[PDB]
Amino acid sequence: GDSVEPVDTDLRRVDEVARSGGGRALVCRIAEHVQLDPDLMSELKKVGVVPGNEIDIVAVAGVNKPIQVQGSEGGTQLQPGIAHAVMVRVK
Amino acid sequence: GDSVEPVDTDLRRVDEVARSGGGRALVCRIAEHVQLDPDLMSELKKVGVVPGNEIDIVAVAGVNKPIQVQGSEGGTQLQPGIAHAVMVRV
Amino acid sequence: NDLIDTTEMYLRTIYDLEEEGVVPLRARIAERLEQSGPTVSQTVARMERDGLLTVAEDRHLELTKAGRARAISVMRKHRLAERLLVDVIGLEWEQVHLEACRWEHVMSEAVERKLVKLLGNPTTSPYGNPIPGLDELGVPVDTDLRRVDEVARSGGGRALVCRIAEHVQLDPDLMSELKKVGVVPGNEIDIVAVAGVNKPIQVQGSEGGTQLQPGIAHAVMVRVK
Amino acid sequence: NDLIDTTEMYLRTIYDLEEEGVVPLRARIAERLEQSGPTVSQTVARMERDGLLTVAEDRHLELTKAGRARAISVMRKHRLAERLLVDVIGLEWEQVHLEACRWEHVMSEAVERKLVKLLGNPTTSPYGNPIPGLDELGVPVDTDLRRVDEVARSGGGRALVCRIAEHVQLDPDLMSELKKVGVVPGNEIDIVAVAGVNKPIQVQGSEGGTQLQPGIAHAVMVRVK
Amino acid sequence: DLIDTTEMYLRTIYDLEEEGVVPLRARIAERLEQSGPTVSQTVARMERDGLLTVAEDRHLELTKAGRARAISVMRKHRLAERLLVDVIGLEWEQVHLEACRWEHVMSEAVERKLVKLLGNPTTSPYGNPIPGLDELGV
Amino acid sequence: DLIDTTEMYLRTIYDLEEEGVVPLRARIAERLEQSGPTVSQTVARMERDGLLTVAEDRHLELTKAGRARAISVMRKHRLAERLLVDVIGLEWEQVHLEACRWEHVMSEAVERKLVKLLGNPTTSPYGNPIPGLDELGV
DNA sequence: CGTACTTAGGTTAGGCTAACCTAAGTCAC
DNA sequence: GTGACTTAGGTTAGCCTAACCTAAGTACG
Ligand SMILES: [Co+2]
Ligand SMILES: [Co+2]
Ligand SMILES: [Co+2]
Ligand SMILES: [Co+2]
Ligand SMILES: [Co+2]
Ligand SMILES: [Co+2]
Ligand SMILES: [Co+2]
Ligand SMILES: [Co+2]
Repeated sequence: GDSVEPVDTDLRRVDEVARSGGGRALVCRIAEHVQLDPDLMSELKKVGVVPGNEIDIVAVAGVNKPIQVQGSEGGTQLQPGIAHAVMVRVK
Repeated sequence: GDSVEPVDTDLRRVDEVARSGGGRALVCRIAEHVQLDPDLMSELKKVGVVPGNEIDIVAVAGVNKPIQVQGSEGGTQLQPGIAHAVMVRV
Repeated sequence: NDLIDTTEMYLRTIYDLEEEGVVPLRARIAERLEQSGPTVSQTVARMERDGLLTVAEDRHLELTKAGRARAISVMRKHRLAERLLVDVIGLEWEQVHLEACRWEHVMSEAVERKLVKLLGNPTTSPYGNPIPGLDELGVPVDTDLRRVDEVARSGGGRALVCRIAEHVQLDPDLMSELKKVGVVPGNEIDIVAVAGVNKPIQVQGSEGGTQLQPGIAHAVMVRVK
Repeated sequence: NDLIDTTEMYLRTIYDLEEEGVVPLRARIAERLEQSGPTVSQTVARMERDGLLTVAEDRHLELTKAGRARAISVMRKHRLAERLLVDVIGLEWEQVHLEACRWEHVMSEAVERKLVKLLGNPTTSPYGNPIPGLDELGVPVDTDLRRVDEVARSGGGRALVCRIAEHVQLDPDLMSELKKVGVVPGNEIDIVAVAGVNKPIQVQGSEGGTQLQPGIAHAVMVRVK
Repeated sequence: DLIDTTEMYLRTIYDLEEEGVVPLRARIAERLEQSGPTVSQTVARMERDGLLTVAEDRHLELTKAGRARAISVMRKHRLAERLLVDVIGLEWEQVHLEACRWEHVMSEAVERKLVKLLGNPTTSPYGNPIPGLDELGV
Repeated sequence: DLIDTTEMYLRTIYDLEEEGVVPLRARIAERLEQSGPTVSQTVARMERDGLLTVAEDRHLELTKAGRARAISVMRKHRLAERLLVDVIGLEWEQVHLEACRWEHVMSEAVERKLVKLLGNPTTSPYGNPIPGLDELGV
């Protein structure tokens, strides 16, 4: 189940990367929960939060705080539920 | 099955007795078809065409002719379907 | 199980609930006649259309003049049948309700009148239930009566068995038990005290004792000594 | 047997019957969707209540403007799906209708527009059936077409296969047979002569011959040489 | 109206066999006042359930199971008639119409009690033998 | 709306497992926008049919049969998305909402044809792995 | 050429499960 | 005290069989 337990153990969630002190990472997976909001998906496409793109995850502190992300074509604020549902490889 | 095939083989239908040239007979059975008509059953009671009573069956000729019967308290005309559904001993 | 007549049983189930002092909701008809929620609502809609009842704003079922007249008619036939089965035919006490439950649907007013004369103008069923609508067939306070459960919660004590509701009569195994220990009309019982609702009430009859469920204890009426 | 959407299939069955030149009665819907008489009448009453059709005096089903619009919408999705399954995905010819029968209920107009451009503005299904309602999606007299049964009774002769009706496509084993012997759109067949009605028509294709039942022969349209 | 369609079709076929009439669907239509299509359909449903067969000459033959149920209904009918006449005292003419409904709701438990009460009767008040007393155990 | 209630409940539980969230009935209510009683009742039906079990800690555990069905719906979903993006050219944002309905009507026959057409894809256009490709035979 | 029966297309009554709802409780960290 | 879930009583959609009907045929002797 590469779906549930990734074979690539280096795969990490955007919210966990933020809380651990940010970092540059390659976007890999956008979970089905994120895809349900079409307006959000448009915003992710615009700023470049799409699989196969490098993004910058801004360091965050606390729980239920928006995670700030910087893509090739600008930045956006992800909700904690959304940020939890986006997986990346750091560097 | 006394219902379908009578144990007493001497049991005969009123219409068959009439066609064969009448006779004095003891009324035994009134089939369920006859009982459906309450006004008729009242007339059969009044003239005395009831189980246990003797009746006189008038001789008849042909089919689909009303059979005339005489009881203790007078007589009445049975329809062929009704006369067929009443069994007697001669 | 076959109701024989759906309309008559729906009417009689509403009557039973009113007699037991329970609010007649469609949910009650569903659990008692063992039919689906959707089945009951649809059947009640046909009876509302035909004009035998109406659904209130609080969902409780109300019989029309025609509905009440028909319900009483069916109940009269039921309890006259129960009298005939006990007094004349001699069918066992526990099986009589089940039989009467079918007979109530086929009996004519003509036979009802002949039964009133044969049975000597009976006023109660063999289970102490008043026979209604005898006025249209050409012919007590009941305030002092209290429910076994309400007596038990209020302190208990000794009381005379007067009525067993139609609801209780459906279980022949229970009615066999009630007969054995002697929780039958005209017998004294000792009702043990309980605290709060939904508690199994204990009773001690002439030939021993047993446990009544809350809905069973609520259905049995007594006069406290 | 799951219809996915009951309303849409009832609408599409009425459309199919209009295309085959058969009177759309509830009896036809019962036969084709394999549902009981009482089931079909109740479902038609819900669609009548929501103004998607009306029942005439002769009891034939008539689509409203909203009903016809919805029916055409479903059929357009159906035949665009069949095109995609044949032309792009490459699903076997005999299995394509059954797939499209489900897809017609879940396809958006958004996807229909994308499919029109991908498939190059298709006007007919893979079974030669005209794709309707393309005007709403931003995009031939065929009076000379005659039914294989009506050709056989009138003398027979050679003809080009043009349309296979939706009714015929439901049987994959039959569609497997028609494919092999070569009774497919754009192929010549020889329709053998028969007398009267309700008689199995014989046809000789490019790779052999077979027998068509009266309702199958009535559903296959051809142009005679 | 009929209370039980199946039992009334079975008892109607039994009646015709007692009257020495050929039991046809046309006979059932007349006596129960139902249309020909109704009777053909109900007979087909009763044929499906194994209660009768349609012979080559179209006469209705009760099966082992069909006759067992027919006897059961008739026995209940004629015991009900005796109770209605001998005990309850309903008028001689009205009795059959009453027993015609009672025959569908009477348990075998009541029948055995009625046999005791009425002193082992062999006939109805109209002289018709009571069948299937063997099957009660009396 | 949901097209298939059972399949959407199964896929919703699979989604929560992929997100590393605890699969509770409260989570299904939020995401499918259904009342708590509705979700409890539907989950009870799916428990009765042997598709899931409610654990001691009230978390929903898919059975062998439930997981097989969940995998099947997700595989159809993600192959539909690839077809919608790579071939049909539906807008990147609208694709999931389309595939959410397509996942319920796609045969395994089409799935195998889509696998050949799309060149043996291992992921959806959103990077999510395609499960149960073993089960197709590819 | 009337009797028996079939064909064809309905009807109402009386059942069912699946899948949604609100309002007003309980139960537990 | 908010979150999770149960209790209680409904709803519409979409299925079913049994048991009735009429109108207009066919098969027969
Ligand atoms: Co009673
Ligand atoms: Co009853
Ligand atoms: Co098609
Ligand atoms: Co379809
Ligand atoms: Co009688
Ligand atoms: Co009867
Ligand atoms: Co998706
Ligand atoms: Co979905």
